[PDB]
Amino acid sequence: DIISVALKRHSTKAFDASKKLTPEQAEQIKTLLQYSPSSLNSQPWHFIVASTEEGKARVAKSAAGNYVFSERKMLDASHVVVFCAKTAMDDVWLKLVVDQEDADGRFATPEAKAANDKGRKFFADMHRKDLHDDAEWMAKQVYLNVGNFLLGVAALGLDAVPIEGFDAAILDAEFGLKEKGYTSLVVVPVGHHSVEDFNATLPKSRLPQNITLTEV
Amino acid sequence: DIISVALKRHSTKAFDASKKLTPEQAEQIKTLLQYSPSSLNSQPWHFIVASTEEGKARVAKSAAGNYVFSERKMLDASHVVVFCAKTAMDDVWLKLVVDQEDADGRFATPEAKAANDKGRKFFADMHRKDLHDDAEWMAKQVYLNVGNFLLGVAALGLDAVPIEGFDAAILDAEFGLKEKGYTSLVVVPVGHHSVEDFNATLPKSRLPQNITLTEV
Ligand SMILES: Cc1cc2nc3c(=O)[nH]c(=O)nc-3n(C[C@H](O)[C@H](O)[C@H](O)COP(=O)(O)O)c2cc1C
Ligand SMILES: Cc1cc2nc3c(=O)[nH]c(=O)nc-3n(C[C@H](O)[C@H](O)[C@H](O)COP(=O)(O)O)c2cc1C
Repeated sequence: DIISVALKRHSTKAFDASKKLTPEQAEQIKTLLQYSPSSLNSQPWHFIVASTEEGKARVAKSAAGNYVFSERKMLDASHVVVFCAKTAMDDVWLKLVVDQEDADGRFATPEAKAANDKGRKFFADMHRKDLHDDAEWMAKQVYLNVGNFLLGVAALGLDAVPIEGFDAAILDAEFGLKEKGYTSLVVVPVGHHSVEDFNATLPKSRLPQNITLTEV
Repeated sequence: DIISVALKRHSTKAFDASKKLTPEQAEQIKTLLQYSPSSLNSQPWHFIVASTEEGKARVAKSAAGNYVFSERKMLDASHVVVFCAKTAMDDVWLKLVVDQEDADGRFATPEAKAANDKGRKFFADMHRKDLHDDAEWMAKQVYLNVGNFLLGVAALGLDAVPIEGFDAAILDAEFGLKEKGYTSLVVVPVGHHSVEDFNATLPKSRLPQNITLTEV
């Protein structure tokens, strides 16, 4: 059950390089990335899934020097996902979303499709023109995806760790993300922990609900 | 099977107000909120869980103006969670986190505790004093929580919908959040869908991996 998963999962501090995802598992992690929800189904994201040694080494270049402890985790894990946000919400993307919803059969009529599109455009424009927060708004959706993904991979019986400890300017350059309209936010190595993962056996810790939670 | 969960869950558009969470489920959703991961275990969040008629009505004040379509979702669901971020990161919070980690048994020695605290302070200060993005950085952690939560509640067999379509100034005012040091970000009604939930039967739609996902 899912509460067991939530209580037992942890941030892996060291991975066993010999233990690879199965082909089935490697497909499943892609499914999780794709099927996360997002505001307006805006899906303002790109994922880099590095499974080869040379692909993982390219991602690991982002932690060289200043984030050396992140470096090893990225090399040892089986698969390493880089979560990227769009840097701007263009109309081409908005049309791509609504056209895919139509292709998938979500609209009974042209009127329903046009209403969907107009609604999405309205809130997108608000973020960009009035709140001046479109980059942050899209980045929030990517973090939501990360949350979904962490729980998902734990439920599959896999180990992971989310990493903000990397140099996004280096990762961005390595993969030419700026020119493509994306920026890297979180790196998540996935695989199986080694005996050197001291965090596998430490108790979890969270603030008590009497501090963080009000019931009304 | 968490992939089945991810592929079958959906954003509920209409709730059956007579179908309440069980007592155990109401505790389980609180566990999911508490046990989300977060950068540095910073846990920069507060949750309001509305389960009474009075409580839900208070939240539903925020479904005004452009956001009236959210109102029924908030009133008819069994339990409505307001996800809030801290508005600033302070040392008092940082000390609370590390002291809890110590109480839970995460540190073998004084030296280990003091290293943990120093590292957390270093990165927290980088956000607040150098990047000037601590509000955004904290809100990102809250969104991660939401993503964990939506998959969690689906895995419990519960329906939910994440809502950004509410007026956060209205909600903040109603619950006195600003003075308490928090701001409302996402509202998530939880319960069971009705037969008038048109989204329960519509196909799910996502962009193809050939657009969103690069393998290396
Ligand atoms: C967005 C995010 C970024 C994180 N960055 C790092 C990181 O760079 N290195 C690290 O060792 N752990 C990292 N963590 C892991 C957290 O310290 C961990 O999630 C937290 O202490 C709670 O522990 P748990 O994940 O074992 O439940 C990060 C977590 C999140 C959510
Ligand atoms: C952060 C966030 C905010 C959302 N805001 C709303 C909202 O105000 N009202 C609404 O009906 N749905 C809202 N949605 C639901 C999305 O439209 C939905 O997640 C998306 O179309 C994907 O469909 P699914 O959740 O059924 O998989 C929101 C989703 C997210 C993740």
